[PDB]
Amino acid sequence: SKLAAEQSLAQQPWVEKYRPKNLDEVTAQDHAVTVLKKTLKSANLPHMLFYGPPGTGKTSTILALTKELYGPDLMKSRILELNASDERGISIVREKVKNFARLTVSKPSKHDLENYPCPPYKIIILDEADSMTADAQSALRRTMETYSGVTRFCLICNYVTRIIDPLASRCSKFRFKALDASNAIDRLRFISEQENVKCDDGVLERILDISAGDLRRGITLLQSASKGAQYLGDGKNITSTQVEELAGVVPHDILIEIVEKVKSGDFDEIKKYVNTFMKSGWSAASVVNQLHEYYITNDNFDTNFKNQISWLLFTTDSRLNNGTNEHIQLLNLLVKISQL
Amino acid sequence: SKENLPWVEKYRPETLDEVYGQNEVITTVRKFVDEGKLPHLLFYGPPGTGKTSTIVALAREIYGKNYSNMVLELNASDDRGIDVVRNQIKDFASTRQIFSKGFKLIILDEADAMTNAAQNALRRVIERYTKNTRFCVLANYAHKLTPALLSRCTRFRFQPLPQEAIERRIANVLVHEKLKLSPNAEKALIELSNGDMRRVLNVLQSCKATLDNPDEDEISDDVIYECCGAPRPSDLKAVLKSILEDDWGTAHYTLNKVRSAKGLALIDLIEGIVKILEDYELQNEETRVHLLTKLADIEYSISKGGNDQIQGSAVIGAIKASFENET
Amino acid sequence: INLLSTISTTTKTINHENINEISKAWEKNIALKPFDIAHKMLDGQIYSDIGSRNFTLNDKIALYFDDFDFTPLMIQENYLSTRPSVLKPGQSHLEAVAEAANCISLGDIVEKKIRSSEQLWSLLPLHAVLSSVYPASKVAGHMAGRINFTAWLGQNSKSAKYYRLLQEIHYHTRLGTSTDKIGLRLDYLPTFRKRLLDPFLKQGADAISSVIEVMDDYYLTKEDWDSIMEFFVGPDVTTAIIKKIPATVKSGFTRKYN
Amino acid sequence: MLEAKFEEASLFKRIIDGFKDCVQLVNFQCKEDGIIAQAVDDSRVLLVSLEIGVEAFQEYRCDHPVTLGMDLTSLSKILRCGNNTDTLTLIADNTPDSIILLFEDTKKDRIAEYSLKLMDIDADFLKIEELQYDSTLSLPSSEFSKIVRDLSQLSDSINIMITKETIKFVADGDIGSGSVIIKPFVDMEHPETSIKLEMDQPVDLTFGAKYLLDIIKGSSLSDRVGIRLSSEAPALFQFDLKSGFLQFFLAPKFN
Amino acid sequence: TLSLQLPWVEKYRPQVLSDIVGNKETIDRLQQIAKDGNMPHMIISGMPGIGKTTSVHCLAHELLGRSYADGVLELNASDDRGIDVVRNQIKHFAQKKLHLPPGKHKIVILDEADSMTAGAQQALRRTMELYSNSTRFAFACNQSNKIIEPLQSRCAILRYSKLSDEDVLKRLLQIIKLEDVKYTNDGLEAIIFTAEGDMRQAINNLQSTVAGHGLVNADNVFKIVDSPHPLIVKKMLLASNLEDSIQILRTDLWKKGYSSIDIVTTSFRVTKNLAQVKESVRLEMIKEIGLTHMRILEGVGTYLQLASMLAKIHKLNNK
Amino acid sequence: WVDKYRPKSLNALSHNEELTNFLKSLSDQPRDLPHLLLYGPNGTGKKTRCMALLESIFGPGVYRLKIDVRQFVTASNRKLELNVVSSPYHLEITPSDMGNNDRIVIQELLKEVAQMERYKCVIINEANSLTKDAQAALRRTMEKYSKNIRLIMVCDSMSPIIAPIKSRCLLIRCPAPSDSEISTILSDVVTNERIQLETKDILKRIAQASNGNLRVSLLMLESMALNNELALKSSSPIIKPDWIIVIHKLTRKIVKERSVNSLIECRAVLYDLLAHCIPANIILKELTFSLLDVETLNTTNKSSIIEYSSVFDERLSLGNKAIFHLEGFIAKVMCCL
DNA sequence: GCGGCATTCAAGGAC
DNA sequence: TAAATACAGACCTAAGTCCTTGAATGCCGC
DNA sequence: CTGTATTTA
Ligand SMILES: Nc1ncnc2c1ncn2[C@@H]1O[C@H](COP(=O)(O)OP(=O)(O)OP(O)(O)=S)[C@@H](O)[C@H]1O
Ligand SMILES: Nc1ncnc2c1ncn2[C@@H]1O[C@H](COP(=O)(O)OP(=O)(O)OP(O)(O)=S)[C@@H](O)[C@H]1O
Ligand SMILES: Nc1ncnc2c1ncn2[C@@H]1O[C@H](COP(=O)(O)OP(=O)(O)O)[C@@H](O)[C@H]1O
Ligand SMILES: Nc1ncnc2c1ncn2[C@@H]1O[C@H](COP(=O)(O)OP(=O)(O)O)[C@@H](O)[C@H]1O
Ligand SMILES: [Mg+2]
Ligand SMILES: [Mg+2]
Ligand SMILES: [Mg+2]
Repeated sequence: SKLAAEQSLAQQPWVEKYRPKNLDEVTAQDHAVTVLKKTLKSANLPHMLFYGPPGTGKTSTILALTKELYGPDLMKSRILELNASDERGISIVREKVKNFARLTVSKPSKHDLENYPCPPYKIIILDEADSMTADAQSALRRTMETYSGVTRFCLICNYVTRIIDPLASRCSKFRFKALDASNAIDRLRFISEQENVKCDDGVLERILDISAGDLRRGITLLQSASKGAQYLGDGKNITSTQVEELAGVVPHDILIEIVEKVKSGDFDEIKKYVNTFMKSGWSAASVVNQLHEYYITNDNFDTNFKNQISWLLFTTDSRLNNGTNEHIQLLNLLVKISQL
Repeated sequence: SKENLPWVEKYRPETLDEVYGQNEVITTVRKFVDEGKLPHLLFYGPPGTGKTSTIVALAREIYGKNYSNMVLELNASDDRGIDVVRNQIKDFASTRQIFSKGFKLIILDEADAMTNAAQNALRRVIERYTKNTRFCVLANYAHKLTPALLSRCTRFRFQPLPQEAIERRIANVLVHEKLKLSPNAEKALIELSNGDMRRVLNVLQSCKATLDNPDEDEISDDVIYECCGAPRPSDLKAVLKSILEDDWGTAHYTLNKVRSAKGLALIDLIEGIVKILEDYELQNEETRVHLLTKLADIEYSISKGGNDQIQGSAVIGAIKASFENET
Repeated sequence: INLLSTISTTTKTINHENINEISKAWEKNIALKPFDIAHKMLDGQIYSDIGSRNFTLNDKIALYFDDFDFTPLMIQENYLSTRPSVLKPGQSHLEAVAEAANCISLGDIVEKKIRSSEQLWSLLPLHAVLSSVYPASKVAGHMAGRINFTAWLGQNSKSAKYYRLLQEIHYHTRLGTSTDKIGLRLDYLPTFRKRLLDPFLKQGADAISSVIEVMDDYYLTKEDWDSIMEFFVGPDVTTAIIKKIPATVKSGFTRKYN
Repeated sequence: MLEAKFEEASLFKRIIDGFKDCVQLVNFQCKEDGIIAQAVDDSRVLLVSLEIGVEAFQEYRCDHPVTLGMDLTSLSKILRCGNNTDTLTLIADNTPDSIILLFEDTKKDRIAEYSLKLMDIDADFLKIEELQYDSTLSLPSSEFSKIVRDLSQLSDSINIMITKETIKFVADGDIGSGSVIIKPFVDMEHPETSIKLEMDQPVDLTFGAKYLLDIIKGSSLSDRVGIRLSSEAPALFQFDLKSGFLQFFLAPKFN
Repeated sequence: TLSLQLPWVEKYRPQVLSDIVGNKETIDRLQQIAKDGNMPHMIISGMPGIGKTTSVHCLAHELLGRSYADGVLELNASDDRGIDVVRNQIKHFAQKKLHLPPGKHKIVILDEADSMTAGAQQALRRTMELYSNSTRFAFACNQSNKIIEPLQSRCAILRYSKLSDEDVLKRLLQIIKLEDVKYTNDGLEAIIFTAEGDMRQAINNLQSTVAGHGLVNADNVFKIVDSPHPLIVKKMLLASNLEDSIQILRTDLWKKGYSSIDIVTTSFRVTKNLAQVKESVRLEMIKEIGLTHMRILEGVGTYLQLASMLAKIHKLNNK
Repeated sequence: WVDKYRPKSLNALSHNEELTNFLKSLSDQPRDLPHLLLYGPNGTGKKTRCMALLESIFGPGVYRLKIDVRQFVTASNRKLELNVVSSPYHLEITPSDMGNNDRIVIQELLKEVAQMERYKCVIINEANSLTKDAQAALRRTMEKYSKNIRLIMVCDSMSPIIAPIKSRCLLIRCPAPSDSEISTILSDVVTNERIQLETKDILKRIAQASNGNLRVSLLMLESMALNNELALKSSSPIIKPDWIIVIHKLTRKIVKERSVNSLIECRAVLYDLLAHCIPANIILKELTFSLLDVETLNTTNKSSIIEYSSVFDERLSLGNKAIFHLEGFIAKVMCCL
């Protein structure tokens, strides 16, 4: 039972092993968990709409809230979780969701009332609402306003724009903030100490810097670094360079060579260097991000140069987001900023 | 108990006197239902402007406390089909009332979703059974309604609620709850609303939960901003000022520190900057063209993801390049 | 006959004086065939000032909407085969065709966004102008040759059949390739042809055993062997190479397979 | 804690089959005096009011009033799971949730335990109609069902006319017309065949055919049905049960 | 309140062919057909609220006299568009025996005929062919293209057009005279202007204005009935400077609650029907509005996208 | 000889020693293992590395695999057929063999192996072809069942992969082998296969003709052995795949004559290439890269060509009709020249 | 044991 | 053998729901 | 439009 669950958590990846179980474990999203904790003493949960960058902890936050509200017994009876892996067309929204909302809340047992608030409403979580079609969203719209007495709707999404405006109007919007170094260094340090991860001074902060507001990717990075250090058995500390090597970060010397090739060199040499560079299989997004950081941070280029380099990097990133060939886009970027 | 419902549903108007914002529509509707000439209504308006609430209050005033039985309310969550029209709407219009004597009412809430075939079948039902029942169509969008159905109903364009009415509604809420609001906090609340009372009620309850105290304190602009995550106006002008005259390195550092100190979103700052520069007096239009085009493309790219720092530097560069034409 | 019966009740005499209102109120508004739609859309007179005043843009969108499933296909097929008459001063045919193809790409993007999830069918008017009206306007003029029917359907069907055949081949050979469908098509096949077909050309009928062994090593079949030779193009087309092979070798190979 | 024990398990099934097509969701109000239920059609054209007293139940125990919101399309299947010679037991806890139906055989030993999840119908159902009608008639249920199903084929509207000792059903459609005329007669040799009529003012008004076909589906409960009409008032179709009754308040068409 | 009174659309609905102020030629043709008899198969097409259903109803009434109840089969085609309906009910009515005067026929009215399914539309052809000597068909639709070509082959075609301002004004003045309503010339001009040739809409607006304010004056009409939405958009695109277009978009459209999708659809429709600018400019403007509409339909709909639309149109107009 | 001489374990790998050490570190504790995403250039051998990692995590019986057939029903009641590679310890799924019905085969079947089950590995081959709906469906499925199902997704480019999918799995890059390492593998192959080389440098040249690809290198060597009869001389011609010569002829036609009459011929060539099981993205990449190699053009032309190729690559990724964008790209290239 | 009717579902079409 | 005009080349697939519609399934009534 | 089938010159 409990021992089996603790063993299973101990033999699971750190992403799920240290998934928050209570509202106190949510570190940086204080403005949302404060309201979620205050509404626990009361029973006036509104319809909620969680939105933000991936890996900020919306699913973990809602799971912890539902646990704290219902207990491990009623968690399986008063919760309807529909993911992006399930059919959510018009027929599904009209049949299953509406029938569940129309049903009365399950009667809690004697043990639930003594330890948990046990609100008289149930929660339907709808994860990844971006994929839901707008007409199904209108069905949800009119489902969420008449049966609000016994059911509470919580949409979770990555892009708020994919949901129609009235649906965002009926639900209280909760923005999950990007988890950079400042607000997630405590969580990363706690995770590292819980696994006896002996690292250097600026490793965890560097991990969150490469994460770019994503604690899941940072946790996976720390896990991979820990396994890599444990395999060696040398007993030393994980270094920042070792972190960025397996994180897909281009080394500084390669980036410098790219800068020299763009600065001095014609189209042929630049094309040859791009052809050689794509052999190493670097991710295009990381290369564009590193070029952006180097060009914006370095105070040797003129402001008119800065405007155009920023616009070209933005255009290339937008093109690369929509499933394009990395080599062609990177070559176009290098050539266009070479003529500058 | 009503204390269990959220503020968005707790404070739903029950009578026509609690529906604020709309005055030219409410008095006309009251005169229509008092003198007896109630034609087929079409409430077209943005979300949260109070169409469903006012139609429910009208039906309650017309029929009494037993509204839930003498009025046929069809909505988008229903089947919205053509067969459902043919059976249910035709039977309800043709038959008489089971509880009292009088005309019947059909509220087709969110009828923009209604299929073209359903509206085609309905446009004859409304015209034929017009002596003993009335039709009310509520719509956020009017293009989804066929012109033939559009021309059979008297159109009422619900406008976003102005300052005074929404301020009065927040005053009523602060009367009902042991709560107080700062004047500047209330002004920021109104500014961040865009004529949506649903947003106001939701964020008001959220900040009430945020207060962390038994409510002997006041809700200031800080509480509102840290609860709803909107940028402060001060930070908005600070970011724009650093972009405008300060150095690229200093401007980038200022934007990063403002956006990371309180975890702000790039889209919120972008919208605030667009609103702020809309009052800027510019001699030529080319700079405005470049600003609008680049900012709209950046917003569209943000709406699909990507690199956040690249997007912020793109905003900075777009603003600087657009205003480089103002020499 | 119906028009004569209906109109003679009021006007006992019909003359050349009133014929304009007779014809204007009894016009046959029938959907034109896709060939006539392509002919009308690619007419250079229509996009002139007089033509624009007479045949307005709404009529162009209606002509597209008469058959919206084939109009973009025909327009893309036969827009670069018309002699232009609306070229701007300083613009050649190649530039106009390039702009038309750019608008064709935009129209295809719109069509994909329409015929995919979220059912953005209200964008149909947009697809009216991006796929058909604008590209035709760019290259409007006279018809040089004949209006060929769109060949994209036939090439699509042929590509789908070839993709199905490649799927069968790859799922047969997965036990040895451990390579994806495209990876086996691009690289494995130029070697498979040389392993199977070249020994027949260079050694005669004594290389049947080696080819059979090679094909059984990868679980290849007679139908699979026939389908393999149909994938190569360009300087390596086997449609005549197999016929050059002596019939005795083919008969022996078929007997060995049997 | 609600605990009801029926005499025969098929009596509840016969009650529910009356509501099967004209009603989707019901709110059973359970009190010390019996079970009450009121429902409105999806088109809101007819109203169903059922009352079954404590007499029909072999055993009854209702500690506090209970509200049981339930769907008929599932309860019909659940009752169809019983037998002709079974007995039915309704169980509900202190908090209304997941009503339990127990089928027990009296000839043998068998336990059939079924569950039904309750649903929250926000609209309350407690209204009572008490008004004098212009005409009150009583006729065998089988005969009235026969006339309704016979005249439903001609058209979708059936007109009922009550005149001095004359009862008229008129159905005028596209394939023709039809008229059934009856007189109130007293049958001493069998009392359940006679037709009674007490009229205060002539009545003439029209109903829809399909709703009449849905109401006459309740003829399996009682052998005689009462029909009460009034001007500008709903029509009362009443099947009298042993412990209570079932009444359809059906609304006429506008002229 | 206990009851309502009949709307002026129904109360003053014409019952004779002379009371209709529509197209004079077709109305006179219908009067002559009713006077002489032998009504042929017909389809009446046009825009909403110009007197299509009313014309056919009065024609059938005048043609059949007291036999309208048993000689007229009026069905909303959108209500009954099944092929089974044509196979059974329409067929039975067509074969039904009825002793009629020697110049009158049974009339089948198919209201909203443009919504009939393909199967019923094809099945109706032989039904109207085999019983063409005792059963006549009158279709009422808004788009003739939705009716199959063979169906149009067997019938007269009556294209109704938009009502002229004079006819609408005359009908309105007759209604005021029959209702004793205080009015003003500017108010009636505003009613006609916002009617856009739809007599039903004009009548409804007049009745609503009378019931809400009592006096038909231009101020009241523009207060209760907004000016035509496409005209503000048309003024918005045709602005000479970007500042003016942004001002109209902000004040008249965005601050008044008009949704972004409505604005982009209206701009698309206006530019499609525009005639002031050249063809190439119109196509390029439609390209830009369509791109912005594509952006809006993904849920990106804000004021910034519409501002970009106007800025890019003004760049296009800037040579 | 693509499968005759192929490593079967981590100790049998012969290039990217750091990558092999990273795989060994990840396989030291196989129970505490996150989801994996192997990305890199096509033909590097990342599938071989994932197979070796599986053979390290489980017993040597991983390579003993079988092909089964599964039938699924979509929303249109169609009978979609999927051939699935299964092993007593792992299974492989390639959703790239169908159209927009990938999400279906993503959602149901994985649940079937997620609800039936210390873990069973799932290998998603060619995750680039996964539609965004399929990736969204996989998004929560990867997290809900992490104690029974672990994903190992192989792709050549993470550009079409959405951000949540990237964050939910560890990322491993597989750089293309260096020319010296490729030459070493070629020398081992020709020594074991008894191939006669008068000079070793020939092998090196094959590497410079492979652009880092190992699959292409070995298959080109096999193509070379049959023309020269198992003995390679100093001037053995380089055998290119037929589509490469077709594309090269297309570039020659583009750079030689620029008109709509030649545009029709280019349309015919593109249709012929597309009808024979060849992706449009690869066609565009090879066409642009051969256009860039033309010495007649200057930097002004090449910059415009690469800009158009990127723009039309975006169009093709946002489009469905390949010719509709390839024709536009070639037309703009003709306009530039 | 059929006879009849009602219900449901799958195939094609439309946007 | 030419005028003179009609007029035919050709039909796509995944996808989303709604709608129709034939036909099979299912049940009750007799 | 090109190309072909049909009717009339
Ligand atoms: N605020 C947080 N505090 C602590 N751990 C966190 C936090 N956010 C994320 N994590 C960690 O990251 C893991 C994944 O969190 P999720 O809730 O799945 O992220 P997400 O917001 O759901 O992103 P998605 O699912 O792609 S929209 C959790 O199990 C935690 O280990
Ligand atoms: N004019 C108003 N006066 C008072 N409260 C209002 C007003 N408008 C909106 N509200 C509040 O907002 C809530 C939701 O309003 P609704 O009328 O349901 O929204 P809506 O106007 O119908 O737009 P929808 O539902 O998106 S189509 C109500 O329950 C009120 O609490
Ligand atoms: N030409 C007209 N003359 C008088 N009244 C008209 C005319 N056209 C429309 N109406 C009014 O419009 C109402 C209904 O119009 P109707 O004929 O149903 O519109 P449609 O032509 O779209 O069917 C009628 O009550 C009638 O009074
Ligand atoms: N470590 C290695 N040493 C030698 N050859 C290798 C090694 N890894 C992979 N290969 C070669 O790569 C081929 C498989 O490539 P594959 O993995 O299918 O390409 P991709 O990486 O594009 O999936 C095998 O034939 C094998 O010869
Ligand atoms: Mg999640
Ligand atoms: Mg509403
Ligand atoms: Mg009409």
